[PDB]
Amino acid sequence: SGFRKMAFPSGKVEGCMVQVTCGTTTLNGLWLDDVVYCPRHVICTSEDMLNPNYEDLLIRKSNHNFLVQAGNVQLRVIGHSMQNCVLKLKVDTANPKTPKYKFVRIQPGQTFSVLACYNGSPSGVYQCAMRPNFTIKGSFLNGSCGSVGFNIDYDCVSFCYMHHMELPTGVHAGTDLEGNFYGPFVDRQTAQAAGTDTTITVNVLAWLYAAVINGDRWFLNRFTTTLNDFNLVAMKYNYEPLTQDHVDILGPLSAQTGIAVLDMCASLKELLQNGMNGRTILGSALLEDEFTPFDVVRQCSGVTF
Amino acid sequence: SGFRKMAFPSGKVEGCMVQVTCGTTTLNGLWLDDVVYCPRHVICNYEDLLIRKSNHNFLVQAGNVQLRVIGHSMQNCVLKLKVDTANPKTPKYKFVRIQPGQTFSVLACYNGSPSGVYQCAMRPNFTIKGSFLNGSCGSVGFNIDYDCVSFCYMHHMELPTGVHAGTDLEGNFYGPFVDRQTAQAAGTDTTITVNVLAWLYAAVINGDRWFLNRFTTTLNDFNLVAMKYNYEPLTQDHVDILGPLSAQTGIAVLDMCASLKELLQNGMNGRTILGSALLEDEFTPFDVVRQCSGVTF
Ligand SMILES: O=C1N(c2cncc3ccccc23)CC[C@]12CCOc1ccc(Cl)cc12
Ligand SMILES: O=C1N(c2cncc3ccccc23)CC[C@]12CCOc1ccc(Cl)cc12
Ligand SMILES: [Cl-]
Repeated sequence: SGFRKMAFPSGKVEGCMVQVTCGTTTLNGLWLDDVVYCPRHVICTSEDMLNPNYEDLLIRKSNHNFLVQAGNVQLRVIGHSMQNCVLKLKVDTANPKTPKYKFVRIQPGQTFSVLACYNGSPSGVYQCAMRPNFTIKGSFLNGSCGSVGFNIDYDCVSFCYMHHMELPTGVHAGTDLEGNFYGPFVDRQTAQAAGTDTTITVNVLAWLYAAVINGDRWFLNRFTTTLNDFNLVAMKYNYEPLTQDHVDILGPLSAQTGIAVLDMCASLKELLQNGMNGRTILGSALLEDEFTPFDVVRQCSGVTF
Repeated sequence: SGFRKMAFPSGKVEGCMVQVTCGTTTLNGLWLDDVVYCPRHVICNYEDLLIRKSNHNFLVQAGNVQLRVIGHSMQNCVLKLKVDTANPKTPKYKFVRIQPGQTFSVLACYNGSPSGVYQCAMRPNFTIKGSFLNGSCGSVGFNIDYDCVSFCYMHHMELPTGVHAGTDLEGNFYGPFVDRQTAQAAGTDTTITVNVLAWLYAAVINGDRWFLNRFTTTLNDFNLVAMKYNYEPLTQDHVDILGPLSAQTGIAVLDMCASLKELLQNGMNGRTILGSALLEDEFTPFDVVRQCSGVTF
């Protein structure tokens, strides 16, 4: 019993964190095999950030301008290349702690663990979700750039995020490990803002199924809805549209609890209209959208209370 | 910017998790140096049950390797299995007993394999609101200070309300609990006042000030209000501990108490604080200072 925002154990990622220094800028890098991956803005000064020409800044650098530190050891850079918004530094030592890994690009609504780091040293781990507006509501201070997001289903680490910047509203933007940004963001200090955010409907439904599995049914009702009528109501509360894909994905949780997806959609509609009336669901007074259907299945018991 | 429920990096603890099997029971053990620590209920009058066991009855598995048990002894509600191999991954560590209100990271484990990490607090009723299934017994709670792991909790059981009970690493239970199947229940719980105040200071640091007001209160008047809303009493030590956050934000502790009193008597009125519609009590003053400064390990 219980339901917590749970992160993956971070040990496999901690053994990959390094500090990358170029001139006066210091940030974090990910050392996998003989390559260190880090945000390309490590080659920039504060002035450069308005309209940096990264190709022009990079051509002026040599291998020995990049200082890479792994623990108390200095790694030697023997090559460098840029791939989108990530810089790849070839080093002369393969990381003996390199886990089994993949680079995966995730979709909005997907969750992942973040290992927040400063000076190549991990400070904390937390769970978060890629918002529908492609930002993440993280906890990052200056010096956290290069900190990574990941999942560890089985013993393979799937790296999905690398931290690059903080937007004016306090939310965060970054790239996959191939350097492609999530959303319409650029690694430039130009006026950029997060788009209007929405609630991840499929995740709220998954969390309502987690509440039923753990023994709570106060929010259920005798009604059902069509998918179209549910979406017309959902859009009015800034909830993401629910697709047939989402309904299919919720199939296993529906079979475990005996509650049809469109019947759970009817409880959600009613919760949006009424609020909670002093009650909580899994210890929360708000509808939680940072647990996916897969996260609920992984954390919750297979036997409904 | 941002404020998340953050756990310590778990790597130093992951390298200590093992699977302990005795007969039909399988649970988790903590391998430090040449000793594996685990709940004594892995055997099932514990001295009578233990005397009937030999070293070879305990199967200990570290990854894909079988460790050989060469001795066994009981210390309170923890069983200590002497093994023939010292853990090469043993970090610098201490066994510490924490107080209610203190927070720690839990590395939830099943079959000696870590599955997740989360942050939690020792409630005033000595239970923890964890996330544990059958097979999680022996999972541990810890903090990290510099390079030293301070182990403070070992999981033993789930109470009927879905909350969890356990011991320190010397086998002493937190709370009036016993390791056996009998009628046991969590006592009435209270809110950790010093932690709610720390979280209100974290909200101010992150730019959330709607709840601030021009008023102040005495510690006595605040405690008369706090006792009415099932909040733990606030002591002069809590006021002293909140001193740094009070100096950083310019809001006196008793000035923040007047804000908390207004929130308790009137609610949030449709508003949130750090994305929450409830008053959060699982961040200590130290957790707020650490997360708003980026301390590393
Ligand atoms: O957002 C940025 N940084 C931060 C990153 N994450 C958290 C932070 C918290 C507090 C202050 C800064 C933070 C560091 C680099 C910067 C600042 C300058 O403007 C840009 C422009 C583009 C890019 Cl890719 C990065 C940046
Ligand atoms: O509470 C217990 N266990 C659990 C532990 N954490 C989570 C759980 C979730 C769901 C079911 C059980 C769970 C496992 C062993 C048990 C149940 C049997 O009787 C006892 C008696 C004493 C002791 Cl110390 C522990 C137990
Ligand atoms: Cl995805």
